Amino acid sequence: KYERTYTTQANFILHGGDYNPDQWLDRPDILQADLELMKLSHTNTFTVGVFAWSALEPEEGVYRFEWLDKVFDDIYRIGGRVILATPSGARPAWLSQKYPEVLRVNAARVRQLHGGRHNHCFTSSVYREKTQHINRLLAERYGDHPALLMWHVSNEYGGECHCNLCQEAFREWLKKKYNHDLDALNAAWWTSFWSHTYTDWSQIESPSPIGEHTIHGLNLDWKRFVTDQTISFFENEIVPLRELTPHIPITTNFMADTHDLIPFQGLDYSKFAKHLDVISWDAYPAWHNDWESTADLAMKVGFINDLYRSLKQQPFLLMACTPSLVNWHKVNKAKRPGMHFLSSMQMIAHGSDSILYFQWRKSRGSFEKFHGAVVDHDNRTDSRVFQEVAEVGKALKKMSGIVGTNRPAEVAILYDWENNWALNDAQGFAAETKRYPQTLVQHYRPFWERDIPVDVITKEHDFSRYKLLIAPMLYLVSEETIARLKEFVANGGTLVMTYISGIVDEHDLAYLGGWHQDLREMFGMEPIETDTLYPRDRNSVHYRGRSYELKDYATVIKIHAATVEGVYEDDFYADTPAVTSNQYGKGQAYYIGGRLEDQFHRDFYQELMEKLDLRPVLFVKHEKGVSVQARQAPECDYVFIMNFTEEKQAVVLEEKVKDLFTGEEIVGEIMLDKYEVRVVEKRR
Amino acid sequence: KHLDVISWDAYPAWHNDWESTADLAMKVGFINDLYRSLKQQPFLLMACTPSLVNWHKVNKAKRPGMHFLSSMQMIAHGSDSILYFQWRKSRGSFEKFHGAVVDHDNRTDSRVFQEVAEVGKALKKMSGIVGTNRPAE
Amino acid sequence: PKYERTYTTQANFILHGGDYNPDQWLDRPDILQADLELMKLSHTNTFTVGVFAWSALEPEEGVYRFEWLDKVFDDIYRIGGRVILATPSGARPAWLSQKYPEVLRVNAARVRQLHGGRHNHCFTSSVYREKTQHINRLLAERYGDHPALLMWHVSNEYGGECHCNLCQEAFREWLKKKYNHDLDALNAAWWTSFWSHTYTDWSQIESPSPIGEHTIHGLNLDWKRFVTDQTISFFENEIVPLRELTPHIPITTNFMADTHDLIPFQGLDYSKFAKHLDVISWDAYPAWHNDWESTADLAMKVGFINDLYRSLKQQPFLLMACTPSLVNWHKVNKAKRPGMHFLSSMQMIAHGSDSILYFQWRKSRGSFEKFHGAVVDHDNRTDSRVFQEVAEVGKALKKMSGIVGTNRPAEVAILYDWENNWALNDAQGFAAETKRYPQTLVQHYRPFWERDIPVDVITKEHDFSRYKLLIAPMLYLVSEETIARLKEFVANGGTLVMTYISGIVDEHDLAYLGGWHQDLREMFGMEPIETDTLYPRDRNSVHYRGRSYELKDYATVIKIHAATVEGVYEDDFYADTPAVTSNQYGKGQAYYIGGRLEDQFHRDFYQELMEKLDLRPVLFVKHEKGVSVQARQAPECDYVFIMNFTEEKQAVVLEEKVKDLFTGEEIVGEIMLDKYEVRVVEKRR
Ligand SMILES: [Zn+2]
Ligand SMILES: [Zn+2]
Repeated sequence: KYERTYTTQANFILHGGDYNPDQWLDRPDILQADLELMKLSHTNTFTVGVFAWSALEPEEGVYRFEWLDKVFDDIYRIGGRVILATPSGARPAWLSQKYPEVLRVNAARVRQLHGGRHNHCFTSSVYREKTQHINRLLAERYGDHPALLMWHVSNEYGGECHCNLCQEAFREWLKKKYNHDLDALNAAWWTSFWSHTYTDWSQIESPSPIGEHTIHGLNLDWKRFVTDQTISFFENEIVPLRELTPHIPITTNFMADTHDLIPFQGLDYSKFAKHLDVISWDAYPAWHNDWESTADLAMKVGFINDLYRSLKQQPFLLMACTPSLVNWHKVNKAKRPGMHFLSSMQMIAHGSDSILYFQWRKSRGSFEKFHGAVVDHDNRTDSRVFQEVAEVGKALKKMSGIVGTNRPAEVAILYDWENNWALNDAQGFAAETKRYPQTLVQHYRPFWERDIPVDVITKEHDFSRYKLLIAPMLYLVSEETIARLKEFVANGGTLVMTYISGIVDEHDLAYLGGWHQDLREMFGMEPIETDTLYPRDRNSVHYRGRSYELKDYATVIKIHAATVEGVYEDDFYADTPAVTSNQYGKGQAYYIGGRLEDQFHRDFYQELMEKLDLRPVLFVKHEKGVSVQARQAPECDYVFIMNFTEEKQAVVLEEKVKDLFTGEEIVGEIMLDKYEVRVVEKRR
Repeated sequence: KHLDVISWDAYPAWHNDWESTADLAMKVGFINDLYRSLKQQPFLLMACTPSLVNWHKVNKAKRPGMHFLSSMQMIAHGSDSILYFQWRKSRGSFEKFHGAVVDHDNRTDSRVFQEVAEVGKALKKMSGIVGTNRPAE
Repeated sequence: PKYERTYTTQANFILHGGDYNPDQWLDRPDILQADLELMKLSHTNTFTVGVFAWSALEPEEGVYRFEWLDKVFDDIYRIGGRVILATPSGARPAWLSQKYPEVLRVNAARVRQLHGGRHNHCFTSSVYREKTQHINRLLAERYGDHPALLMWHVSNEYGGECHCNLCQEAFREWLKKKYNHDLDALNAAWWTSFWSHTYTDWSQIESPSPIGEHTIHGLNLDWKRFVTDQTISFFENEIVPLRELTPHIPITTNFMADTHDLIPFQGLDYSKFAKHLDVISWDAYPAWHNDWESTADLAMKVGFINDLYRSLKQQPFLLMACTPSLVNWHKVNKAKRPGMHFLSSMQMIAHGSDSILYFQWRKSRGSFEKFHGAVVDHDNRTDSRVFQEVAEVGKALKKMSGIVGTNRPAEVAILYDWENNWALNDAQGFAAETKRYPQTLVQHYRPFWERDIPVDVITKEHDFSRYKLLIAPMLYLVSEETIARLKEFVANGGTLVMTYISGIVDEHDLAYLGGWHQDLREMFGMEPIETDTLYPRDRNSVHYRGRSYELKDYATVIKIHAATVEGVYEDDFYADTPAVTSNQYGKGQAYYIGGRLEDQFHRDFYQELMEKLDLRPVLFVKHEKGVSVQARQAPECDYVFIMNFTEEKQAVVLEEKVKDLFTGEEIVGEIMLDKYEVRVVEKRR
C-alpha cells in the first residue's frame, strides 16, 4: 500500500512554467539572460509553444522551427525539461483570413471576427486538419528529444460554437444518443410543453437568446455535446502524438470559474479526464481580498485540488499560477511576502508534483503585460517576487521524495457537473441562492478545519473505499447512480444527502409519484416540499441541544423508519423533522433538510468523525486558520503545517518528527510566524 | 372593447421581504378594480397559482391559509372564477416547477391540494354571488 | 505685450444669448416676433443659428429654402445682435440617409445603423464630406459678407466612431503612413507576438471590436488616435469654403465634458483638435444641487475644466452652451436655484470666458429635448424666474466689456494627457474602479483652488518653461521626448511633482524595460520598484511633517538614491519605507508622491510649495472655504471675482481699497456675501 504512482518520468518536483521566447527572438541578449535566471531561480521545467503558431508557421506552409530547436537544446543543456504545447490555442491571422470557417458563431448567431484566443469552431474540418498537421510536425521533430517531458495540448479549452457545421454535428450527435428515435428525444425533453414537439431532425437547433432557450433537456444535452465535441477536437489533436510519441504523457490544463474559485462550468471535466494521462490546472486565487479571510480562500483552493486530484489515482500538476499578481481581476493585488511560498506548499500538500507559473517573463505589451511573472520588466533578480520564487525552488529540490506519493481518504464529497448545469438552468427555487459548488465547500469545511483528508469525487469514481460519502443537493441523479448509492449504504457506507437532492433524472425529467423507492428505503423518509426563502427570511433547527440558523432553503419531511435527529422551530412546519438518520443494511443514511450555519456542520460531522473514527494523517494541535495536510509514502508521511493567518500561531507536535529541510527533530509546541510553513517527515 | 369578458392572470409575490401582506393585497385590489371596470360586469380570474410560480427571483410558496385568502379577495373584487395554472405539474421543460393543483407525487395528501379543495368547497356555496356587481362612488 | 488683451472676435462686449432655432417656429410669426422683443428684455445679443437646420435649408435634394434664414439674419441685426452661424452637419436630412446609405455608421460590433438621432455620420464617407462641404459653401456665399456674422460654429459636438469598410481601409492607410509601411515596426510596437496575433498582411488589420479583437492595447490606442485624426480631417474638409470665402471670420467647434463628474471628453483628443481651431468653445452642464457633493466641490470641478480648455490656445475661450435652469438627460433633472445661474455665469467669466451662451433660447415644443432648459419656457412668460435671472446676467455683462480679451497668466501648471487617459483606462492591471486619472488631477488642483492661486491645466504640446511648478500625476504613458522636456524643465529651475503610476509605458503602450528611465531616476533621485493596488477596505498611512495621513487605492515601494525622504509608510510589509521624496536636480527640484493620500496631505504638501516658490493669488481676499476668488488681468487693472459657492452668508475681507465694477463705489474692509452672491471687483495697477 501507499505505493508511489508517477505522472511523468521526472523524479523531481517540476518548477518553472509558461515560457515564451517566441516573443523575444529579436532580443538574443534576453534569451541568453533567461537561461541564467532559470538557474538562479532554481526552475527546471518550462511549457513552450502555447501561442507560437504564427512563429512556427508565419505563412501557410512556411515553417520556422530553428528558434525552437535552439530553445530545446539550451534548456536541456542547463539541465532543464520541456513541456511541449500544441499551438491550437490561438490561430495565426493568415489562417482566419483565408479560412473563415474557423471563426466562432455565438449563441446569438453572430459570426465573430479574428481576435482573442481559445475561440475556434470546434467542428470546422479545416482547423482539425491544420491543428493535427502542425502537431504531427512537432511530434516528428521533437518527439525523441531528451528534454521533452510532456504534451500540453491546446490551452484552457472552453466556449461554444453555433455555426451551421456545429448545428449539423449536434443533430448527428442527437441521432446517436437517442438511437434515431425522435419520439424518445421528444419524451426526454418533454417538448409537448408549449407545442415544441419536433417532427424532423432538421428542426432541432442549439439554444439561443434569440431562439429557443426554454427547453431544459435541450440546454442540458447541448452542454453535453459541447463537452463531447471539445473532447473530439482534442482526440483529433493527439492522433499523431499517440502514433509518434506513445510514451509521452498527455495533459490539458483545467480551469476554475472566474469567480469564487468554483469548478469550471463550461466543460464536464469528469468526462474529459478519462481521455487524459494526467490532470493539470491553473489556479489564480484572489489572495488578500477584503471579503473573506485568508483561511476561507485557502479552504476553497484545497477543495478544488481535492476535486481535480481525485479524477485519477495519481498526483496532479499545477500547470499555472501567479508568483505575484494577475492582470484581469477587479483588484489586481500582489501576494504579500511569504504568501507565494505558502500557497505553493499548499499545492504540494494536496497532491501536486509541480509548481508551474504564468509567466516566466512579463510580456512587454498587449493584454497581459502586467500579469505576474518570475521576471519583471526591470529584468532584476533583486525583485521580491524573483527571490521568493527562488526560495520555493530551493525548497522543492529537497522534496523529491514526495514525487509520486498519494494520499488516501476515508471521506468523499460527490460533485456532478451535469447536476450543476441542470440546477443552474432550472426555473424554480432562487437563482442567487442555489450556490451548489459553494454548498459543497460548506460540507468540506469541518473536515478541512480538522485536517481530515477528503476526496472530491464524481459518479464514475468508486464509492466502496470510503467510510463516508457526502452528496449535497444531488438535484439531478440517474437510477444507476441511485442504485450504486443504495449498494454503498447497504454494504456499510455512511451517506449524507441534503435538501434538493434526487428531484430529477439525467434528462432533467421530474421523478413522479413521490421519491424513488430506493432513496426512500435508504433514508427511511422522503421530502414532500422544498421551501424557498427570501434573503431576510430565517428559521432554525434544534439539534443535539443547540439551535442553528437556517437560510435560503428548508424541506418538509415525511418520516417512515428514520430517526428524527433535528426539528424546525419556526414557520408552518415548526417542530417537524429537519435532520434524520436511518440504518440501512450494514450502513447508515443521513438527511439534512435545511441550509444551516457553519457550526451545525462542525457539530454534525464531529459526531461522524467520532462514530467512524475519522482522523488526520498526523494530529497537530492548532487554532483555526492553520491547515495540516499530508502525503503518504510507503516509508513515511510528509506533513505540511501551514499558517493561513496574519498572526503568530502556537501549534503542538504530539509526536516527534523531522524537519524535511534541516533534519532537526521537533516535538511539542512551536511558533509559526505569519504565513509560515513547516514541512516535517514522520517514519512509519 | 373587442372582448365579451375581461380575464387576467395574477401572480403576486406573497410573503416577500420588502413589504407587508396588506400592501401587496392592496396592490392586487387596485389591479382588480382596474380590470373589472373595463366593462360593466364581473370579470374572470383566468390564472393564478395555488402555491408558487417558477420565474420569480425567489419562488416562495403560499403559506397555509393564504390561497383561500387570496381566492376570496378575487371574488370580493368582482371575479366570478378561480382558475389556476396549472392543473397538473408538467414533468419537464420551463415550468415543470410551476405550482399546480397536483404535484409530481400525485398525492391528494398535499397541503396544496387540500386547500384547493377547501376553496372549491367554499365556492359551491357562493353561487348567489355569480353575476353580481359592485357600484362605486 | 504685458497683460495685453487678446480678442477672439470683433465683438468688444461679452456675448450673451445662445442657440436659436426659429426653423422650428416658421409657422408661428407671432412667436418669431416675440423672440426679438424678449431678446431685448433679456439683454441677449448673440445667437447660434442653423445647428440642426439642414432639412429646413434643404427639404429635398437641390431644393433650397434660404429666405427664413435671410430674415432671421436681418431681424437679429436690427436689434443690434450678432449671429454665430453654424454648419448643419450635426444632423443630416432623412432623404440624405435614404439616397446615400454610405453616410450611415457601422458600430464596433459591425452593425450598420439606421437613420436617426444626430452626430452619427460616417466620418470617412466621401459623399458626406462632399455634401457637407457643398452646403457650407452655400452658407458662406450667401451670408459671408453680412455684418451680423460673427463666427462659424462648425457641426455640433463631434463624437463617435465608424467601423465600416471605408473606415477600415482608411485606418489601414493611416497605419501605413504612421509606421512607414513597415509591418515589422507595427507588430513590434503592438507586441502582436502575444497570443499569436502577428500580422503578415495589412489587409488582416481591422478596428477593435467586442466580437473581434479587443485585447491588443496598441491597436486600441492607435484606433482612438485615428478616430481623432479623421474627425479632424472631416472638420478640415468642412471649413475649406469657410477659409476661402470668409478668411477673417473665426472658426470654432463646441467641446464637451464627459457625462459624469465633469471629466474631459474622452472620445476625442482635444489637445490635437485645438490647433485646428481659431478659438476654443465648450458646453457645460454641471449637475448643480446634487446630493453627492457640495456646491463648492462641483464648482471646483468646473474651474478645472475651464482652466484646461482655456490653456489650449492661451486666449479667452467661449462658453458655447449651458442651461439657464436645467437639462433633460440627467438621471435627476433638477433646476438651478435662485442666484445659482448668475453665480455660475460669473465663474465662467472669471476663468477666461468672453461669453455666456445658452442652450437654448426657446424651449422645443416636442421631441427629445422639449423639457430642456431655455430662456423662454412653454408659457412664453417674462415673469419666469429663469428669464429674469437671465436678464440679471445680461444686465451685469453689459457693464463688463473691459474684461473682454483679458488673460490670466499662471505660475502653476497641471499636466493632462488624453492618450495617457486612454492607455491607462484600457490597461489590464491596478484596479478598474480606482484608476480615476482626471479625478486625481482635480485632487492636486484642490489646494490651489482653495487658495485662489491661478492654475493652467496644460497638455504636452504646451510650453513648460514659463511655469514655476508643474504637477504631473499618474503620467502612466510618457514618451522619450516628453521625459527629455521634463528633464530640461527641472534642470533650468522648474519644480516638478509626479506620483504613483507615472512613466510606466511609452506612446505605444509598450512597457519600459530594465527598471525606470534613467532620466527620471536622475531627476527624482529615486525609483519605484512596485505598485501596490488595494481593495476598497484596505488602508495605509504616511507620516509626513509630524503628522499621519490616510492612504487608499495605491501605494508605491520606493528605492532611494540621492533623494531626501520626506514621508514614510506606517503599515503593511513596506512600513517605515519612503513614501514621499524630494530631490534637487540642476537649478530645480523634483517631488515624488508614492501614495494616494487624503485631501489634507495635498493641502499641507502644496502649502510648503506655495511658501517656497512665493505663489500668491492675483488679489488676496480673506474668506472661508467655499468662497472662490478668481481674476483676469488687464494692462491697467485686475478684474477680481469673489464668488460664494456656499448656501450660507459669508464674511469676506478686502485688504487693499478697491472699486466695485457695477456700482463704481470704492470698497474696503469686511464685506458680507449672501448665498450665491458674487462681487465683481476692480483693482488698478
Ligand atoms: Zn462551429
Ligand atoms: Zn465609416
